[PDB]
Amino acid sequence: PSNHYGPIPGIPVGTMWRFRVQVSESGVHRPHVAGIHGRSNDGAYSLVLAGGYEDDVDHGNFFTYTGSGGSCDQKLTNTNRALALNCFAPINDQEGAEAKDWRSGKPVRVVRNVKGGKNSKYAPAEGNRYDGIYKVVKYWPEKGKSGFLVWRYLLRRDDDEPGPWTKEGKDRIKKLGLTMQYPEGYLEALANAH
Repeated sequence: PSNHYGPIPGIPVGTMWRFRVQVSESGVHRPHVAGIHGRSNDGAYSLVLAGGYEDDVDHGNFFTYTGSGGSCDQKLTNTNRALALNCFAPINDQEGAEAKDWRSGKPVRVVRNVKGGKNSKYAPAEGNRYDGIYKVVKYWPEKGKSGFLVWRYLLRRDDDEPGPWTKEGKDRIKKLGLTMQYPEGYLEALANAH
Protein backbone atom coordinates (compact mmCIF):
# COMPACT_ATOMS: atom_id res chain seq x y z
CA PRO A 1 0.00 0.00 0.00
CA SER A 2 1.15 3.63 -0.29
CA ASN A 3 2.08 3.68 3.41
CA HIS A 4 4.56 0.80 3.12
CA TYR A 5 7.68 1.14 5.32
CA GLY A 6 10.97 -0.38 4.28
CA PRO A 7 12.44 -1.76 1.09
CA ILE A 8 10.27 -2.55 -1.89
CA PRO A 9 10.37 -6.30 -2.65
CA GLY A 10 12.37 -6.96 -5.82
CA ILE A 11 14.10 -3.55 -5.85
CA PRO A 12 17.69 -3.86 -4.57
CA VAL A 13 20.00 -1.10 -3.45
CA GLY A 14 21.79 0.18 -6.58
CA THR A 15 18.69 0.17 -8.81
CA MET A 16 18.85 3.14 -11.24
CA TRP A 17 16.11 5.03 -13.12
CA ARG A 18 16.62 7.92 -15.52
CA PHE A 19 13.45 9.82 -14.55
CA ARG A 20 11.35 10.53 -11.46
CA VAL A 21 8.19 9.20 -13.14
CA GLN A 22 9.89 5.75 -13.16
CA VAL A 23 10.92 6.07 -9.48
CA SER A 24 7.26 6.80 -8.70
CA GLU A 25 5.97 3.83 -10.76
CA SER A 26 8.36 1.47 -8.90
CA GLY A 27 6.82 2.51 -5.53
CA VAL A 28 10.29 3.39 -4.14
CA HIS A 29 9.31 7.05 -4.03
CA ARG A 30 5.69 7.59 -5.03
CA PRO A 31 5.44 11.43 -5.30
CA HIS A 32 6.57 12.48 -8.77
CA VAL A 33 7.74 15.99 -7.72
CA ALA A 34 7.81 16.32 -3.93
CA GLY A 35 11.05 15.36 -2.20
CA ILE A 36 9.44 13.47 0.69
CA HIS A 37 6.56 10.93 0.94
CA GLY A 38 4.96 10.87 4.36
CA ARG A 39 1.80 11.28 6.40
CA SER A 40 1.82 13.69 9.34
CA ASN A 41 -0.10 11.24 11.56
CA ASP A 42 2.09 8.22 10.67
CA GLY A 43 5.64 8.77 9.40
CA ALA A 44 7.82 9.17 6.33
CA TYR A 45 8.29 6.30 3.91
CA SER A 46 10.81 7.78 1.43
CA LEU A 47 12.81 10.76 0.37
CA VAL A 48 14.86 12.02 -2.57
CA LEU A 49 18.11 13.88 -2.12
CA ALA A 50 18.33 16.36 -4.98
CA GLY A 51 20.34 19.30 -3.57
CA GLY A 52 18.78 22.68 -2.77
CA TYR A 53 19.65 23.50 0.84
CA GLU A 54 23.20 24.80 0.97
CA ASP A 55 23.83 23.96 4.65
CA ASP A 56 23.02 20.23 4.08
CA VAL A 57 25.92 17.78 3.97
CA ASP A 58 25.92 14.37 2.33
CA HIS A 59 28.52 11.88 3.47
CA GLY A 60 26.92 8.76 2.03
CA ASN A 61 26.21 6.71 5.17
CA PHE A 62 25.00 9.90 6.89
CA PHE A 63 23.52 13.19 5.74
CA THR A 64 21.70 16.26 7.01
CA TYR A 65 18.47 17.33 5.49
CA THR A 66 16.22 20.41 5.68
CA GLY A 67 12.43 20.46 5.83
CA SER A 68 9.97 22.34 3.64
CA GLY A 69 7.56 25.27 3.82
CA GLY A 70 8.31 28.78 5.07
CA SER A 71 9.34 33.84 3.76
CA CYS A 72 8.52 32.52 7.34
CA ASP A 73 9.23 29.93 9.97
CA GLN A 74 8.93 26.36 8.94
CA LYS A 75 6.57 24.35 11.16
CA LEU A 76 6.68 20.75 12.37
CA THR A 77 3.59 19.82 10.32
CA ASN A 78 2.89 17.84 7.14
CA THR A 79 6.00 16.05 5.85
CA ASN A 80 8.30 17.78 8.34
CA ARG A 81 6.22 16.15 11.04
CA ALA A 82 6.12 12.83 9.19
CA LEU A 83 9.93 12.61 9.06
CA ALA A 84 10.21 13.65 12.74
CA LEU A 85 7.86 10.84 13.77
CA ASN A 86 10.25 8.27 12.32
CA CYS A 87 12.86 9.28 14.91
CA PHE A 88 12.78 6.93 17.91
CA ALA A 89 11.96 9.73 20.34
CA PRO A 90 8.68 11.39 21.37
CA ILE A 91 7.76 14.20 18.93
CA ASN A 92 8.90 17.70 20.08
CA ASP A 93 7.89 20.59 17.83
CA GLN A 94 9.68 23.19 20.01
CA GLU A 95 13.28 21.99 20.38
CA GLY A 96 13.28 18.78 18.35
CA ALA A 97 14.53 15.46 19.69
CA GLU A 98 17.36 12.89 19.50
CA ALA A 99 17.01 9.09 19.57
CA LYS A 100 19.67 7.38 21.62
CA ASP A 101 18.43 4.06 20.19
CA TRP A 102 18.05 5.49 16.70
CA ARG A 103 18.17 2.10 14.95
CA SER A 104 14.78 1.29 16.50
CA GLY A 105 13.26 4.18 14.49
CA LYS A 106 11.09 3.84 11.35
CA PRO A 107 12.98 3.25 8.08
CA VAL A 108 13.13 5.81 5.27
CA ARG A 109 13.90 4.68 1.70
CA VAL A 110 16.41 7.15 0.23
CA VAL A 111 16.92 7.84 -3.48
CA ARG A 112 19.77 10.11 -4.66
CA ASN A 113 19.17 12.24 -7.71
CA VAL A 114 21.75 13.75 -10.08
CA LYS A 115 20.74 17.34 -9.00
CA GLY A 116 22.52 16.74 -5.67
CA GLY A 117 25.92 16.51 -7.35
CA LYS A 118 27.46 19.96 -6.55
CA ASN A 119 27.34 19.29 -2.85
CA SER A 120 27.48 15.52 -2.78
CA LYS A 121 30.08 13.12 -4.16
CA TYR A 122 27.50 10.33 -3.68
CA ALA A 123 24.89 11.71 -6.13
CA PRO A 124 24.70 9.55 -9.26
CA ALA A 125 26.11 11.11 -12.44
CA GLU A 126 22.76 10.48 -14.19
CA GLY A 127 19.17 9.97 -13.09
CA ASN A 128 18.14 8.48 -9.76
CA ARG A 129 19.50 5.62 -7.64
CA TYR A 130 17.97 3.77 -4.69
CA ASP A 131 20.55 3.79 -1.86
CA GLY A 132 18.76 1.89 0.87
CA ILE A 133 17.23 2.43 4.26
CA TYR A 134 18.17 5.27 6.55
CA LYS A 135 16.85 6.35 9.97
CA VAL A 136 16.44 9.70 11.68
CA VAL A 137 18.96 10.22 14.47
CA LYS A 138 17.86 13.69 15.51
CA TYR A 139 16.07 16.79 14.29
CA TRP A 140 16.17 20.40 15.48
CA PRO A 141 15.03 23.91 14.52
CA GLU A 142 17.48 26.57 13.45
CA LYS A 143 17.69 29.98 11.90
CA GLY A 144 17.87 29.44 8.15
CA LYS A 145 19.63 31.40 5.42
CA SER A 146 16.35 33.34 5.05
CA GLY A 147 16.53 34.49 8.68
CA PHE A 148 13.50 32.33 9.53
CA LEU A 149 13.38 29.01 11.33
CA VAL A 150 13.97 25.81 9.35
CA TRP A 151 13.68 22.23 10.57
CA ARG A 152 16.84 20.14 10.09
CA TYR A 153 17.42 16.37 10.37
CA LEU A 154 20.39 14.05 10.68
CA LEU A 155 19.96 10.61 9.00
CA ARG A 156 22.12 7.54 9.21
CA ARG A 157 22.11 4.41 7.07
CA ASP A 158 20.86 1.11 8.52
CA ASP A 159 20.47 -1.44 5.79
CA ASP A 160 21.70 -5.01 5.48
CA GLU A 161 22.48 -4.37 1.77
CA PRO A 162 25.85 -2.56 1.42
CA GLY A 163 26.00 1.02 0.08
CA PRO A 164 26.00 1.13 -3.72
CA TRP A 165 29.34 3.04 -3.89
CA THR A 166 31.17 0.50 -1.66
CA LYS A 167 33.23 -2.38 -3.11
CA GLU A 168 30.65 -4.91 -1.92
CA GLY A 169 27.74 -2.78 -3.21
CA LYS A 170 29.43 -2.44 -6.64
CA ASP A 171 29.96 -6.24 -6.68
CA ARG A 172 26.21 -6.74 -6.07
CA ILE A 173 25.27 -4.30 -8.80
CA LYS A 174 27.48 -6.29 -11.19
CA LYS A 175 26.18 -9.70 -10.02
CA LEU A 176 22.56 -8.57 -10.33
CA GLY A 177 23.24 -6.96 -13.71
CA LEU A 178 21.62 -3.64 -12.71
CA THR A 179 21.67 -0.97 -15.38
CA MET A 180 20.25 2.51 -15.92
CA GLN A 181 16.51 2.06 -16.73
CA TYR A 182 15.01 4.28 -19.44
CA PRO A 183 11.30 4.48 -20.31
CA GLU A 184 10.08 2.41 -23.22
CA GLY A 185 10.68 4.31 -26.50
CA TYR A 186 12.77 7.09 -24.94
CA LEU A 187 16.25 6.37 -26.34
CA GLU A 188 14.65 5.49 -29.66
CA ALA A 189 12.81 8.87 -29.79
CA LEU A 190 16.03 10.78 -29.00
CA ALA A 191 17.92 8.81 -31.67
CA ASN A 192 15.35 9.71 -34.25
CA ALA A 193 15.04 13.39 -33.21
CA HIS A 194 17.37 14.73 -35.93
